[PDB]
Amino acid sequence: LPPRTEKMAVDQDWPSVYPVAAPFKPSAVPLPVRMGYPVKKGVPMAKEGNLELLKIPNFLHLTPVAIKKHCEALKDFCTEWPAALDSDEKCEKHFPIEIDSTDYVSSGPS
Amino acid sequence: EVVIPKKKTWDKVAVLQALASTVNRDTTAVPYVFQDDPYLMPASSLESRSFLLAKKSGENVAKFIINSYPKYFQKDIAEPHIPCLMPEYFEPQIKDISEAALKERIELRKVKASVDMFDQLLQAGTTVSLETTNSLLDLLCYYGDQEPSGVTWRAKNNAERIFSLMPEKNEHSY
Amino acid sequence: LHVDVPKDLTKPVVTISDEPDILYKRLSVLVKGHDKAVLDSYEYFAVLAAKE
Amino acid sequence: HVFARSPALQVLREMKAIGIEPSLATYHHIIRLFDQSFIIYDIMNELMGKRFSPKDPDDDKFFQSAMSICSSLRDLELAYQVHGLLKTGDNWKFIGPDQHRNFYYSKFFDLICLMEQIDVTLKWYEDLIPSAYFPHSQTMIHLLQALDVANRLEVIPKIWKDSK
Amino acid sequence: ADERLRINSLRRWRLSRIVFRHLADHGQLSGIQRA
Amino acid sequence: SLWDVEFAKQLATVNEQPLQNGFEELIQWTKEGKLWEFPINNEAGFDDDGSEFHEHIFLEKHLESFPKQGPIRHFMELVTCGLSKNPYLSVKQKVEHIEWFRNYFNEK
Amino acid sequence: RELPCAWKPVTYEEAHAPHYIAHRKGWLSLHTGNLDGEDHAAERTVEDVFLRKFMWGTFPGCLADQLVLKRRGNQLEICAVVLRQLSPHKYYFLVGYSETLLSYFYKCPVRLHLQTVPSKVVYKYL
Amino acid sequence: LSEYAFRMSRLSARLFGEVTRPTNSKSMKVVKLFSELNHHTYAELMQTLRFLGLYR
Repeated sequence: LPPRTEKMAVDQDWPSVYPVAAPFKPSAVPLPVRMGYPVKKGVPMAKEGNLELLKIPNFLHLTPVAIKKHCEALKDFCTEWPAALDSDEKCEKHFPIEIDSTDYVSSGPS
Repeated sequence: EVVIPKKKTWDKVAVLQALASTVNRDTTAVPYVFQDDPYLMPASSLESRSFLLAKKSGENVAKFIINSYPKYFQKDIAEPHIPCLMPEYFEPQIKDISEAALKERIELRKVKASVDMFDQLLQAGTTVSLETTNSLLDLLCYYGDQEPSGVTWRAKNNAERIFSLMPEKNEHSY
Repeated sequence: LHVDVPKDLTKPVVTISDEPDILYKRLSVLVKGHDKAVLDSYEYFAVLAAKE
Repeated sequence: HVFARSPALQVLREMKAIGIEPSLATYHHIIRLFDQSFIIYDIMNELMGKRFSPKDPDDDKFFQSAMSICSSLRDLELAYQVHGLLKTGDNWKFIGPDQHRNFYYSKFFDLICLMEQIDVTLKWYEDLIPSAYFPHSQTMIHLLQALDVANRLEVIPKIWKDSK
Repeated sequence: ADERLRINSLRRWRLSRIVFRHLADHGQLSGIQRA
Repeated sequence: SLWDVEFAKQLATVNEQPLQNGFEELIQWTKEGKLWEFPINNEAGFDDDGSEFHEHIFLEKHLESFPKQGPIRHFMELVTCGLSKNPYLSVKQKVEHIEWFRNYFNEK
Repeated sequence: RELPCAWKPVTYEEAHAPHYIAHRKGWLSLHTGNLDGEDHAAERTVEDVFLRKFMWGTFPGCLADQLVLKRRGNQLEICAVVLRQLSPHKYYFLVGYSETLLSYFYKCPVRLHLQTVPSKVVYKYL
Repeated sequence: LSEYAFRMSRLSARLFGEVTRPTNSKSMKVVKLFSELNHHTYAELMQTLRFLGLYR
C-alpha cells in the first residue's frame, strides 16, 4: 500500500501526527531525510528500511509549535513566586533554612 | 511582605489529560490500535475486525500460558509492585470440609464445585450460615447452574433444590 | 480535521488548595547522556518550555 | 408499537417528576418505540450541551438509534445536532461497539453526501475516512452520486483510487 | 546467613569476557565504544 | 452481591472504547498502575511501616533487659549504634537482631 | 579443470565493523544503565539478551535486521524491522502474544513497533 | 589534647549519635558490620513455549 505521507498536506497540524514520543516511521514522517555513510560513488541511504534513523531518539513529537501549544495548556497548573522575594538577599533573610534533596530518573522496572 | 501562594493540586493523569486535550485526531491515519506500517494497516472494515480479533487471540494465548505456569512469571522486579501484571490463581486453596472452602468456591464462582461442597457439608451435618446459602443461590441463579463462560431455567434445578433445603428463607433468597 | 472538531474538551481538575505552597530557591537539573546532539536537543526543548 | 406511545410519554413525565434524571437509554427506548417521529427534535432540544455518564447498559445504543431517525426523516440539521452532542466532552465513548460505530457513521455520511454542498461533503469525506470508519461500497456509490449531482466529475479518479 | 553475621559480631555487567565481547562489538551494550 | 458487581461491570462496558491516541494509552497505563507516576519519586510505594526517625535512631530502649553496666552493655551499645546508622533495614529487623542477641546471651 | 587452470550481501549493521559503533553505527540498545553513576547495567544486559533470543525465536525468518531496544522510565519499546512474507493476521497475533508475555515477564509495559520492508535492505556486498 | 576539647567532643558525639565511649578501633568493627546490610526460568519457559508451538 502507498505511504500516508502522500496524503499529508503542506499546512497540516504536525503535533496531531506525532502526539507523543514514537519511533521513526518512514511512512509517517514526510521528509526525504537520508542517513548513512555513503559507499564509493554512492549516496546516504533512504529512510525506508533505515535502521540508523530508527535508532535515533527523534524529537518529532517536540517541535516549537507543539512545545508552545503544550506550555500554553500547562499554565493552568502553575502558581506565582511571591514577588516580595526579589533576590537571594531576601530569600536568605525571610527563609534562613535551605533544604537540599535530590531525585533520580533512570530507566528500568524499579 | 511574603505572600506564599496556595499549593494547588491535581490528579496523577491530569497533566497527561491536558497534553492530550492539546492535540486533535489524525485524519490520515487508521486508529491507534493498528500498526502504522503500510503492509499492516487494515484496508477494509472486515479486515480491521479480523486484525483486532487476531490481536486479542494472541493476548488470550499469552494469558493462558501465564496463568497455566505461574512459577515462570512469579519473579517480581518492579518497584512499586504491579499487581495487574502478576499471574491470577483460579484454583481453590482450602481443601478441608468447612464453610471456608465453600465461601472460597463461591468467591471463585466454581458452580459445580460449590454445589458439591454444599452437599458434602450437608452430609457431614455441619450447619451452613444463612449468608453463605444466600451467596450460593446468588451464584447459581445468576449463572443458572452453568459455569461462567441462553440458558433456560430447568425445573428442579440445583437452585430450586437448595432453595427448598433452607430451614429459613428471608427476603434476599426470594 | 477541517470540520469534525471536538465541540468541547474536558479540562483536568486543578484545585486551589488551602495549604501554603512550597518555595524553591534553586532547582538544578543535571542530565547525562552518551550523545551530545541528544543533550543539545533536550536543552533546546527544556529551555523553550521554561521560557513558555 | 403504536398503543404504547402515550404510556411511554407518561412514564417519561413520571421520571422527570420524581427526580430521576433520564439517561441515554431512556431516550433510546422512546426513539425506537416511536420509530416504526418529530419527538426526536424535542429530545435533541433537551439534550443539547449535556455531558453523560454511564447509568444504563443500553446507553451505548442511543446515537445509533438517533442517527437512524436522521436517516429516515432525511434531516441534516438534526444529524449535525446529534453529532455535536456526540462531540460534547467525552460523549463519544457512548458510540458503541465497532458495528454501531460503522452503522452510525455510514448513515451520517450517506446523509452528508445526499444533502451537503460538494465541498463540505468532500471535507467530511476526508475527515471521516479512514480515520473514523472504513466506507462500505454503498457509501461510495452515494459519494459518486453526490459528485454527479454536483457536476464535480473531475474528482472521480481520486474517489476510485480511494475505493481501490 | 543472619545467624552467621551475628556470631561474627560476637567475636559490572555480569557476563563472561567472551559473551561481553560479542555484544560490545555488535553494538548491543549501550554506551560501550572502542577507544 | 454478585448481582451488584455484575451490573457494575456491565455499566463499565457501555463506555468501553478502544484507545484513540498515545496520550490515552499512557493515561490508561497510569490508572492501571503499570506506568510510573511523574514527577519521579524514588520512594514511591514505600513508607517503612509509618516509622519515624526516633524509631530508627534511638534503639536503646530495647537494651533494658540486658545488663546495665557490664561489658555486655558495651557490646550491645556498639551493636545499637551500628543498627541506628543502618538505612537498609526496617525497625522490625533491627529489633529482631536485638531480640536474637537477648536470646543468645540469655542461653549463655 | 586443471591445477594451473584454477590457479554476499550485507546490510549497514553487518557491513560496518565494531570499531565504527560511535562513528558510523549506533547502539541497538539504548538505556541509562551504563552512564556514570547509574546502576543495574547487568540486569538490563540480561534483559536485552532474553528479548533478542525470544524475538528471534518468535518471528522466525521475518526479522530483516537487528532489533532496537529503547527504554524510557519503565517502558520498553522493541522497534523491529520484519518482512512482508508472513500474513498480517499472524503478525497481529504474534504482536499481541509477545507484548503480553513480555509485559508479564518483566512486570513493565512492553510495546512493539514492527516495520515491514519488501526485502532485506542490502548496503554493500562483502 | 585538653580536657575541654576532650569531653566537648564527647558531648558532640552524644548529639550526633556516634559512639560516645572511645572504643579504640579494633572493637568498633561491630559498628561497621551493623551499619551495612535464573537459568531455570529462562530455559523452562523457552522449552514450554517451544512445546506449545509458539517458539522456534
